[PDB]
Amino acid sequence: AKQSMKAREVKRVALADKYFAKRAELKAIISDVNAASDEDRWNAVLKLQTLPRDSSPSRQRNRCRQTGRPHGFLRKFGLSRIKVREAAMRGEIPGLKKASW
Amino acid sequence: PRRRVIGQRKILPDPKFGSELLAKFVNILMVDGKKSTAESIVYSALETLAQRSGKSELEAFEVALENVRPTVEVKSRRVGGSTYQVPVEVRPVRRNALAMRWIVEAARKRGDKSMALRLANELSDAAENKGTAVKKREDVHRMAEANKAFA
Amino acid sequence: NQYYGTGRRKSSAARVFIKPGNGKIVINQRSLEQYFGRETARMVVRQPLELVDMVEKLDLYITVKGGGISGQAGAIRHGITRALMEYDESLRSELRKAGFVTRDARQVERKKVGLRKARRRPQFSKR
Amino acid sequence: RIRIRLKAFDHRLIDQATAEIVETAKRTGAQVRGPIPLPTRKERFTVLISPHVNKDARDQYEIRTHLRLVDIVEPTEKTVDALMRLDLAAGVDVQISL
Amino acid sequence: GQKVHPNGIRLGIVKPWNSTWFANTKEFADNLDSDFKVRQYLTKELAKASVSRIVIERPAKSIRVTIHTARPGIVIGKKGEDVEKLRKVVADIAGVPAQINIAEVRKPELDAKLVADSITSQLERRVMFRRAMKRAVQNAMRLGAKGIKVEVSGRLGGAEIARTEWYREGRVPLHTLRADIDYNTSEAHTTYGVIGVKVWIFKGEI
Amino acid sequence: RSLKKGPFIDLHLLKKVEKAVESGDKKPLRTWSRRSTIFPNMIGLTIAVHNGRQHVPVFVTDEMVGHKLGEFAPTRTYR
Amino acid sequence: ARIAGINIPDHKHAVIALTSIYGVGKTRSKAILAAAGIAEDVKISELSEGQIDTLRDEVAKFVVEGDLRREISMSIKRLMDLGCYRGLRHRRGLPVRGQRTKTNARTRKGPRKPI
RNA sequence: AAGAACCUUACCUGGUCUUGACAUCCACGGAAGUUUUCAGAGAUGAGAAUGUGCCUUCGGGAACCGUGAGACAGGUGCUGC
RNA sequence: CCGGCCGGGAACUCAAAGGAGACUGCCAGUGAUAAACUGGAGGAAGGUGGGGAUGACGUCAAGUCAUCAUGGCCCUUACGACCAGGGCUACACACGUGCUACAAUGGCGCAUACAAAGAGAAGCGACCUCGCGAGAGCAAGCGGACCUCAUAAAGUGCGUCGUAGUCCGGAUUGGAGUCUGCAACUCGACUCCAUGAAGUCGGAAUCGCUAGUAAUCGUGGAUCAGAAUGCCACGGUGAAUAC
Ligand SMILES: [Mg+2]
Ligand SMILES: [Mg+2]
Ligand SMILES: [Mg+2]
Ligand SMILES: [Mg+2]
Ligand SMILES: [Mg+2]
Ligand SMILES: [Mg+2]
Ligand SMILES: [Mg+2]
Ligand SMILES: [Mg+2]
Ligand SMILES: [Mg+2]
Ligand SMILES: [Mg+2]
Ligand SMILES: [Mg+2]
Ligand SMILES: [Mg+2]
Ligand SMILES: [Mg+2]
Ligand SMILES: [Mg+2]
Ligand SMILES: [Mg+2]
Ligand SMILES: [Mg+2]
Ligand SMILES: [Mg+2]
Ligand SMILES: [Mg+2]
Ligand SMILES: [Mg+2]
Ligand SMILES: [Mg+2]
Ligand SMILES: [Mg+2]
Ligand SMILES: [Mg+2]
Ligand SMILES: [Mg+2]
Ligand SMILES: [Mg+2]
Ligand SMILES: [Mg+2]
Ligand SMILES: [Mg+2]
Ligand SMILES: [Mg+2]
Ligand SMILES: [Mg+2]
Ligand SMILES: [Mg+2]
Ligand SMILES: [Mg+2]
Ligand SMILES: [Mg+2]
Ligand SMILES: [Mg+2]
Ligand SMILES: [Mg+2]
Ligand SMILES: [Mg+2]
Ligand SMILES: [Mg+2]
Ligand SMILES: [Mg+2]
Ligand SMILES: [Mg+2]
Ligand SMILES: [Mg+2]
Ligand SMILES: [Mg+2]
Ligand SMILES: [Mg+2]
Ligand SMILES: [Mg+2]
Ligand SMILES: [Mg+2]
Ligand SMILES: [Mg+2]
Ligand SMILES: [Mg+2]
Ligand SMILES: [Mg+2]
Ligand SMILES: [Mg+2]
Ligand SMILES: [Mg+2]
Ligand SMILES: [Mg+2]
Ligand SMILES: [Mg+2]
Ligand SMILES: [Mg+2]
Ligand SMILES: [Mg+2]
Ligand SMILES: [Mg+2]
Ligand SMILES: [Mg+2]
Ligand SMILES: [Mg+2]
Ligand SMILES: [Mg+2]
Ligand SMILES: [Mg+2]
Ligand SMILES: [Mg+2]
Ligand SMILES: [Mg+2]
Ligand SMILES: [Mg+2]
Ligand SMILES: [Mg+2]
Ligand SMILES: [Mg+2]
Ligand SMILES: [Mg+2]
Ligand SMILES: [Mg+2]
Ligand SMILES: [Mg+2]
Ligand SMILES: [Mg+2]
Ligand SMILES: [Mg+2]
Ligand SMILES: [Mg+2]
Ligand SMILES: [Mg+2]
Ligand SMILES: [Mg+2]
Ligand SMILES: [Mg+2]
Ligand SMILES: [Mg+2]
Ligand SMILES: [Mg+2]
Ligand SMILES: [Mg+2]
Ligand SMILES: [Mg+2]
Ligand SMILES: [Mg+2]
Ligand SMILES: [Mg+2]
Ligand SMILES: [Mg+2]
Repeated sequence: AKQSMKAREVKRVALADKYFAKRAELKAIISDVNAASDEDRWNAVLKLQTLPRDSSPSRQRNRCRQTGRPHGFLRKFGLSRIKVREAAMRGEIPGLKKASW
Repeated sequence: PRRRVIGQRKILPDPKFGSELLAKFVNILMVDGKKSTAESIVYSALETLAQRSGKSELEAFEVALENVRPTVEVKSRRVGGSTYQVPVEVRPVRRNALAMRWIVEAARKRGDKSMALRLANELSDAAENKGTAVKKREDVHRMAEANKAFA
Repeated sequence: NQYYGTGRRKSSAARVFIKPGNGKIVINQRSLEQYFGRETARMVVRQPLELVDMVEKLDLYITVKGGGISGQAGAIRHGITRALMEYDESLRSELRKAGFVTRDARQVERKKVGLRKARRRPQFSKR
Repeated sequence: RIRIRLKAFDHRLIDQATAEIVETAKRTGAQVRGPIPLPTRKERFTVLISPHVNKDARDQYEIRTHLRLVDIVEPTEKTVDALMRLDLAAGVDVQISL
Repeated sequence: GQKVHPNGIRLGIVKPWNSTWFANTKEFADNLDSDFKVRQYLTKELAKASVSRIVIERPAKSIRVTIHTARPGIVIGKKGEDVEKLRKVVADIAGVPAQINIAEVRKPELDAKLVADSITSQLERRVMFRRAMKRAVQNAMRLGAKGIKVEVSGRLGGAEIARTEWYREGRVPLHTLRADIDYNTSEAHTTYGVIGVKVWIFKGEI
Repeated sequence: RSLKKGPFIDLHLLKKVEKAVESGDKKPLRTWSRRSTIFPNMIGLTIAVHNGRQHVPVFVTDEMVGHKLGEFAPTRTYR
Repeated sequence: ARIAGINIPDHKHAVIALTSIYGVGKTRSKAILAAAGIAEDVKISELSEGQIDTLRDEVAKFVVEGDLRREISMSIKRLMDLGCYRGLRHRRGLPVRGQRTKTNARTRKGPRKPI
């Protein structure tokens, strides 16, 4: 699903784990209802944009691992709805038989 | 069904008037599966009917249902090619069920105030045969009597 | 001493205990009159106690959970018929011929894939 | 006491795993209630079967996660050491809890 | 196209899951991706070694891979040197330890992967698709099969229009879940295009 | 509308406005931040917001304050 | 039954009577009758004149009728003078709150037209 | 499409880059990194500090980084006839 | 102290595993001395019990080269690649599929009873305490038969409106906000306040549905930072009709 699109997703994952899985203090702790409400809260949202545009975990699309398909994803398997089926009825996802109730 | 002759489901009697005739009347009156609302209306109607008519409930409902009951109804059958109006003797199970539907169908219209009031008035007018339900049987007869030529 | 019958009409599962004594019917620490109000039929639980008379013979302590109104009321009807086993086959000859002891399995059909709800297909566009 | 809880995907791999862990405890140092079953988790998934269009056509899957308990009611010295370093049974997760 | 995967429908009943491990919802996804990384790698590396399937287990952070194969001597090599070379590189991408085991298969013509990989390999060497297909169908019935359906879809013979052609010899009851049917597919990348090769091998009734 | 914790402007647009206001009136500021709100100090400036394919000059008045910059730069053209 | 600009209802409960005022809804009306000290169940015919004058000063607190109509007309006319996206939306006769304008929009756009 | 504010995004506008964002090599220089400043819409370009490790053929290493060179990498471009 | 709270119990519901069971197996016609058909007992269930999965050879050179793989073909200072905006949400109009309606078997208030299924670690987030309310602070427990989202709603029971474009509808807009998020103007969701449109049952046509089904009420999940009237599941009440 375009090698560039898969390759730009590794920036988004690596660069997010660096900054905002650590520097959420800038948004969470500082922008809060307490004594820092004056210029300290203004300097937080000011300094939050100094960071790169990527890093925010909202900007990760979350696509299939094997192919890179953006749609049809499943968080349990980490796959597309096509590749989970290809892998399930084959013997790769443990315990995953056809349901019928 | 093409060749699948199977019988019908059994029904239940209504607690306060343990029977069958008016138990089905509740089902025809019902909308959206709300039997609690519908059954409260039929009791309310028959209690207001029994006060005015000066009879019981089963016999008050009977002397009312029989006055809107069809004897013969009109189907149309193409045996050979053409399309004409063939009257036929209605079956005893459908006979009273077809009457119940005409009482309720007339009660949808004729917007007095309450559903309990409207049924009570329709069944009261059915007793002295001058409602809309008796008119709907009267026309059904006229088709059968006029088109009696066809067997 | 103290006889028992289960009953479990439609998801709901009754638990009917029955003893020889008063005519009262206790249910989940509530009276039968106040627990089952105006809904459709209170006396579906008392239907099985007609061919075999109650009046002031058998007292009923019942417990039930699951389902709604008629699911529980019908589960009690089966629970009582199952519970009436103190005179084994003398009662069940007359009781079965009016239905009653038949479980009545019919549960809600699952939602089929593609269909909007069990049987309801969406619509049809033919151009 | 030690509440031992274990779960698996296969319903008939966990049975011998629960039988062996009870027997390597009951026989070696006494005491066991039994295999308490617990409710089975059924994580269903309803993926589209086709690669393009055909919303009506799907395949529905599930993964039965079968739980089991053991429950011993005395911290025995022979039993507590036999639980550790002596489990094995591949494809069967186990979590001892004091 | 409208037929269910014959392996997939029998996974609970007759056939076994190849990846046999439990995992909690957090790890499951990454544990399944690492499972694919070794399987993709180990299939491409051991090409001439003739591998049918790869069973993978994970008891308490220890990846026991199994390699079911027709030619076990080529997988091990001399003095189990290639097992140690596999054990190292597989253990890096997967997750810490490794325990590679090898299961021989004395009847290689009854395994669906090996028959399909044989036909595929033959198609790439300009062999006539019928002389590859029917020879595989005839060869495995003599040994001890009861079914052997074999489809070959694609261009085949350098044709303009594509055609699917199948030959079977015996009972191949696909709708029977009690029946053991080895099914597998493989892709023959010829000069004219891809040629798919499905194979069903009904061995036993239960 | 959103945001109680400080009306929002981009760092680059704030520092460009503060530098422009202290110096004096000059020319349209090429700015792409449509998202950014308008401050009282911006009144008088003719900043040019990016509509999509070009920059639209917007003379900021007393009223244009609580609103955002992209409101005065229609993107899609019709008839 | 003559409070504010208009309010002339009869045979109607007090809470629903005051909904007839522009600028007074259902919840606002209950705040009037709570502060005034009047039961919601009563109607204006049943009320006395001594109680109606207390309602007049109560609704005088809130902006109602032409005070409100002008406040709304000012705010809409303000937007159109700015020439903002909402203003362009208003004068063009098209829906404002980021709505779908392709299939529906009939309330703001009006009834159907020829092509 | 099992979910378009940005991302997704394949489209447009303008800015931009050509062994390239993603890969193994032939080899030149450096641990990797981390903190932090300036011009810019941002991509980017310019810095300033600190740190300077697992083996010694010690003209080298096994990774990582940034140069020049080509084998090339890349294409959600067309063809489901 | 009066709540499965308590020791305790291991009956029962439930939970799983391992199993019995239903086969025209049994009787009675009918059939042709057959298959079988009808009807009957026993039975929880009766003639494939209900439901699901399972889709023959092949058809439409059906769909997909944009999931992936893939032969050729074209592009390689651009048809490749990084970035800010914008756009995919445009709107004289036409259709498809829904939802909410047009009310009185109904609308709004107060008294309060009955589910099933699923979900959860940068998670789900109690009791609290602030708020008219979205929510906001402090934090309890739970990788769960325990802890939490979570009071199910139709349903009763009282009240009040009495057939009005209405106390029906709740569109559309103005203002004031809340959360998520680098960011909510293009272009989010929800909340409050005011606002109060079309609509009085729908032309020719026409669709689904044979019982826990249609109808109708809520409920959950997947994708998902946020963003369902869709999709996928779950249970409430529960009909009519089949000559
Ligand atoms: Mg690719
Ligand atoms: Mg996202
Ligand atoms: Mg049929
Ligand atoms: Mg079900
Ligand atoms: Mg659909
Ligand atoms: Mg269609
Ligand atoms: Mg049409
Ligand atoms: Mg047509
Ligand atoms: Mg096919
Ligand atoms: Mg299918
Ligand atoms: Mg133009
Ligand atoms: Mg008003
Ligand atoms: Mg309001
Ligand atoms: Mg919108
Ligand atoms: Mg962009
Ligand atoms: Mg360009
Ligand atoms: Mg083709
Ligand atoms: Mg085709
Ligand atoms: Mg096409
Ligand atoms: Mg062609
Ligand atoms: Mg005990
Ligand atoms: Mg016990
Ligand atoms: Mg005991
Ligand atoms: Mg027991
Ligand atoms: Mg027992
Ligand atoms: Mg079992
Ligand atoms: Mg037979
Ligand atoms: Mg016999
Ligand atoms: Mg016989
Ligand atoms: Mg005989
Ligand atoms: Mg005989
Ligand atoms: Mg005989
Ligand atoms: Mg005969
Ligand atoms: Mg005879
Ligand atoms: Mg005879
Ligand atoms: Mg005879
Ligand atoms: Mg007989
Ligand atoms: Mg039959
Ligand atoms: Mg059948
Ligand atoms: Mg069946
Ligand atoms: Mg079946
Ligand atoms: Mg069966
Ligand atoms: Mg075609
Ligand atoms: Mg492709
Ligand atoms: Mg295309
Ligand atoms: Mg080529
Ligand atoms: Mg070539
Ligand atoms: Mg292109
Ligand atoms: Mg679209
Ligand atoms: Mg729009
Ligand atoms: Mg939208
Ligand atoms: Mg509807
Ligand atoms: Mg409503
Ligand atoms: Mg209501
Ligand atoms: Mg209303
Ligand atoms: Mg209201
Ligand atoms: Mg709580
Ligand atoms: Mg709460
Ligand atoms: Mg306080
Ligand atoms: Mg409060
Ligand atoms: Mg909160
Ligand atoms: Mg709260
Ligand atoms: Mg759970
Ligand atoms: Mg709770
Ligand atoms: Mg919820
Ligand atoms: Mg719960
Ligand atoms: Mg009037
Ligand atoms: Mg009007
Ligand atoms: Mg009004
Ligand atoms: Mg009108
Ligand atoms: Mg009108
Ligand atoms: Mg209608
Ligand atoms: Mg007509
Ligand atoms: Mg509703
Ligand atoms: Mg819902
Ligand atoms: Mg969720
Ligand atoms: Mg819905």
